[PDB]
Amino acid sequence: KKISGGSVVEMQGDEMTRIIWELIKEKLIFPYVELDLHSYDLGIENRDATNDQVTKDAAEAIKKHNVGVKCATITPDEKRVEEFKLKQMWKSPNGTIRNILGGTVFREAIICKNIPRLVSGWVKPIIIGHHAYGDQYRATDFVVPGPGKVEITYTPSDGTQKVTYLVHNFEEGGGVAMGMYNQDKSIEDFAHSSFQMALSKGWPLYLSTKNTILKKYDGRFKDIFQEIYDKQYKSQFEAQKIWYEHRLIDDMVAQAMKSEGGFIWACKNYDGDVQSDSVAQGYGSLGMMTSVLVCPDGKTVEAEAAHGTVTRHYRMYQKGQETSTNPIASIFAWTRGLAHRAKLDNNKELAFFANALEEVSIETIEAGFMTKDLAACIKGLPNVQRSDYLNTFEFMDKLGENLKIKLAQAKLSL
Amino acid sequence: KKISGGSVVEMQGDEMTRIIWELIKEKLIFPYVELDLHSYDLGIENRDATNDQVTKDAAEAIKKHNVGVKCATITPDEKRVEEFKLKQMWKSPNGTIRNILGGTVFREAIICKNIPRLVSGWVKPIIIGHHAYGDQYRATDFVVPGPGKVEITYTPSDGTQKVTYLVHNFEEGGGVAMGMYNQDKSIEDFAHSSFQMALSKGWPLYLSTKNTILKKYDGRFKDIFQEIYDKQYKSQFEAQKIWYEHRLIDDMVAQAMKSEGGFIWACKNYDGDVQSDSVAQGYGSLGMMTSVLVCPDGKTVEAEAAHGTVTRHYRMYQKGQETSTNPIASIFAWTRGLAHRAKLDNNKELAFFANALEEVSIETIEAGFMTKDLAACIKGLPNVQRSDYLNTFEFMDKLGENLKIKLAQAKL
Ligand SMILES: NC(=O)c1ccc[n+]([C@@H]2O[C@H](COP(=O)([O-])OP(=O)(O)OC[C@H]3O[C@@H](n4cnc5c(N)ncnc54)[C@H](OP(=O)(O)O)[C@@H]3O)[C@@H](O)[C@H]2O)c1
Ligand SMILES: NC(=O)c1ccc[n+]([C@@H]2O[C@H](COP(=O)([O-])OP(=O)(O)OC[C@H]3O[C@@H](n4cnc5c(N)ncnc54)[C@H](OP(=O)(O)O)[C@@H]3O)[C@@H](O)[C@H]2O)c1
Ligand SMILES: O=C(O)CCC(=O)C(=O)O
Ligand SMILES: O=C(O)CCC(=O)C(=O)O
Ligand SMILES: [Ca+2]
Ligand SMILES: [Ca+2]
Repeated sequence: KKISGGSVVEMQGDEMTRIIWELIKEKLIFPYVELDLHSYDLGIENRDATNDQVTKDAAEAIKKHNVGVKCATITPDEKRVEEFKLKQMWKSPNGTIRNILGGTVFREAIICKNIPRLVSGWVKPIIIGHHAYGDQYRATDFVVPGPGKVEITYTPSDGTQKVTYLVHNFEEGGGVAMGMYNQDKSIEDFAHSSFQMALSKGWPLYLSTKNTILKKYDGRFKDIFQEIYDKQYKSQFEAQKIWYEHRLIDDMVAQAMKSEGGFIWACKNYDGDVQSDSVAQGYGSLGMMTSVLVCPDGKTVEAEAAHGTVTRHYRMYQKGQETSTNPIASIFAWTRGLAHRAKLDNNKELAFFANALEEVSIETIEAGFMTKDLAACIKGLPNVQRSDYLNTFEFMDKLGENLKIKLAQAKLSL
Repeated sequence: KKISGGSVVEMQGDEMTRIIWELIKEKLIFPYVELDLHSYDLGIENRDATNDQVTKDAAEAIKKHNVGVKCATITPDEKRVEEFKLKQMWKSPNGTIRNILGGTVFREAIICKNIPRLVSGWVKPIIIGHHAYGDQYRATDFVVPGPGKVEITYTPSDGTQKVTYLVHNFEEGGGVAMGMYNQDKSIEDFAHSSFQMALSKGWPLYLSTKNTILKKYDGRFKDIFQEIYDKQYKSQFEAQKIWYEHRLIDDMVAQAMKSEGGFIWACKNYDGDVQSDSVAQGYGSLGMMTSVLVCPDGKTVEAEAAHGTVTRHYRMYQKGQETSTNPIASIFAWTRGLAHRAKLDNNKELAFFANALEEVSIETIEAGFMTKDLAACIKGLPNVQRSDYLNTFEFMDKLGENLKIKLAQAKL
C-alpha cells in the first residue's frame, strides 16, 4: 500500500464473485493503494445474521462517504432459504441500496478490439441509464388464496378523502396481486441525469415506455421527460445536433437491435435491469460491462458489477474444478469507484491508478490473454480448448503482472 | 373465388397495416378463396364511433367461429386522442381481445435462407409463448396527486378478515401507483400450453421470471409450472431428451442472445410482448414473424401481425411518397388462420392454399424480390440502392403472380 485512497465503502458479496472480489483486493488494489475502508459483508450469511440490517447500514455509509463498490449478492427465493437455512426470504440488497440512495444506474459495455460481438451492427457504445428507484423492486405482492376482491386505495395525508380503485374481483379460485409506485421527484432527477448524460457524450437520448398500455403510470415518465426537455435542455441538444425522442419499448428494443449504437437509452427500472443484460451479452459478455449508480446530488456514487454471483461456476469451484469467470466487471466496480473518489478529493495519484487498471485490463485481453467467455467470442464455444484461455486465477495473475509493469513504468517516466 | 373457406372473423386495422390488409384480400386471398366472413372494423374511427363495443363484439365472434385474423391497430395515448378527436383514450384492442379469449400467444420468426441475422448464433428458431391474460394489460394505474398513503387490500368472499398492505406512504410530492393481478387457472393453462408446445416441437422449454424480486407474484408462475411439470410432462420430456428449466429473466435474455436457438421460451405477458420484438428484429425484420393466440379450448385461434401500424411509413404514404413496408407478417396472419380453419373443417384444399401462400412468400424473397428492410439485412442499410428492393405495391404484385403460378402449376 502506497497511494492514499481515502474513504471507500466496500460491500462483500456471494459465491463466485466473492472469490473474485478477494483476489481483486489482494492482487490489484491493496498492494498499491491505502484505503480507509468501511467494509460491510453482504454475503447471504451475514445478511441473515443481521436481519438484513448490514444492508441498510452499508447504504447509509455510502451516503456518508459518497463512494461504494459492491460485489454481486444472492437475492434469495425459497430454494435459497433451504440452501442456507435462512430465517426469511430477504429482499435484494441492490433494491434496498438503490431505493435508499436514489438516482440513475448507468451501464455500458467494456469494449476490446479483438472480441467479436453477437450483434453485428453495434460499432458504437449503447449507454443505458435506468431509474434506480421504485417500481418492481419496491413492489408489494401477495398470493390471492381464493375468491374475493382486490382493491387499491389512495388516502391524502390530510385524511379528507379516499379514492378506491377495483384491481380485480376473483370470482373462482385464487391468483396473485401486487401494488407498485414511483415518485415524481425521483422521476425528475432521472430525466435530468439522462439529459445531462446525453450532453456529456454528445449523443441522442431515447426514453422507452409502455405509455399506450399504462397511460397514467408510464405517461407520467413521458410527460416529465418532455416538460424538462422542452424547458431546460432542448436548445442545448440542438446546439450539439442531437435530439430526445420517446419510443414505445416495443419499437425501442428493435431499433437498438438494428442500430449502430452511439445513443443514451433511458429505461424504467425493470427494463434497464433486463435490457442491460441483453446489451452486455450482445457486445459479447456479461463480464464486460460497467454499472454506476449516480445519485441526484452528483457527489455520491455506487459502482457495482451488474451481473450475478455466477452460481454455476461457483459449484464447479466447490468441486475443485477449474473455473474461468470474467472478473472485468467486478474490477471496473473498483476502478470506477476509486476514480470518483479521486475526483472528489482532487487526488491525481488515485485517478491515475484507476485509469491505469482499466487500461491494463483491456490491453491484457487485446494481447490474447482472456477468460473462457471471451475466447468463446473469438472462436466458437464448441471450438474452444483449454489452451485458448486462462482460468480465473491465471487471468487475475496476468492482470497483476501487467499492472505492476504499468505502474513501474509510470514511476520511471517523466 | 373458388375454394370454400368457411367462417373466419376479420378485424380491420389502422394506418400502413390497414392499406396492406386490403391489398392482401384483393390480390392474394379473395381470387382463390370464398369465405363466410364476419368483418369487424377495429380502425380507430369505428372504435371511437362504437365506444369500443366493436372490439368486444369481434372477440365474442372469435369465440363463436373459432378463428380470427387481426390487422394491427392504434392504441391511443393523449397524442392520438388529439389526432383523431377521440372521445376517450381507448384501451388496446389486443389487450381486450386477449383477456376475453385467454390462452398463450406464440411468436416465431419467418426465416428466409438468404437473409442474414443481426444475432450471429441463432441457426434454429426461437418460439416465445407468452401468457395472454392479465398483468399490465389488466392493470389499474393512476396519478398520485400529493402526499398520502397508497394501500392494497384483499377482501375475501368467505367473510373472513380483510387484509391491507401499505404500498407506499408519499411523504412529499406525488407520483404514480398501480395494481395488477393474475389468476391461477390462467397460469395453469399457460403452463400446459408451454409444455405441450415443447413436446410437439421436440425442444427444451424455459420459463423466465423475476421471482427473486416479486417473490409471491412471480413465484406463483414458477411454482405452478414446476408442479405441472413434475406431475404430468416430466417423463415425456425425458423420453424425448428435452428438459424444462426456470431461469431468472436477466440470465434468460443473455442465454438467448448467445444461444444457437431451438427452444421454447415461456414469458410473462409483458416480457413476451417486448422480447418478441427483439427476437423478430434479431432474425432481421419485424415484418417476418408469426403471432398466433392459442386459446385454452384447444379449438379457437387468433392470428395477427405482432408489429404495429407502422405510422412512419404511413405518413410517407400520406404524402404520395414511395414506401417499402413488409407485408409478410400480415399475410401470415391470413395463412395461419386459414390453416387452422382448414384443420377444423378438415378442408384439404384450404389447407393446401394456406401452405402455398407461405411457400410463395418465402420463395419470392429467396429469389431476390424483397422490401427495403430485407434488402438492408443483406447489404446493410447505407448500401441499399433502389434496384435492391420493391415498393409495397410492387412486392404485393410479385407475390400475386408467383401465387397465381404456384396454384396453376398445382392444378396439374
Ligand atoms: N448485481 C447483483 O447483485 C445480481 C444481479 C443478478 C443476479 N444476482 C444473483 O446471482 C445469483 C445467480 O443468478 P443467475 O444464475 O440467474 O445469474 P448469474 O450469476 O449472472 O450467471 C448466470 C450465467 O451468466 C454467465 N455469467 C454471468 N457473469 C459472468 C461472468 N462474470 N463471467 C463469465 N460468465 C458469466 C454464466 O454463463 P454460463 O453458465 O453459460 O457459463 C452464468 O452461468 C442469484 O442468486 C441472483 O439473485 C445478483
Ligand atoms: N399488434 C398491434 O395492434 C400493435 C403492436 C405494436 C404497436 N401498435 C400500434 O402501432 C402504432 C405505432 O407503433 P410504433 O410506431 O411504436 O411501432 P410499429 O408501428 O410497430 O413500427 C415502428 C417501426 O418498426 C419498423 N417496422 C414495423 N413493422 C414493419 C414492417 N412491417 N416492415 C418494415 N418495417 C417495420 C419500422 O422501422 P423504421 O422506421 O426504421 O422503418 C417502423 O418505423 C401505435 O399506435 C401502437 O399502439 C399496434
Ligand atoms: O438484485 C437482484 O436480485 C438482481 C439485480 C440485477 O439483475 C441488476 O441489477 O441488473
Ligand atoms: O396492443 C398494443 O398496444 C401493443 C401490442 C404489442 O406490442 C404486441 O402484441 O406485441
Ligand atoms: Ca440485470
Ligand atoms: Ca410487441
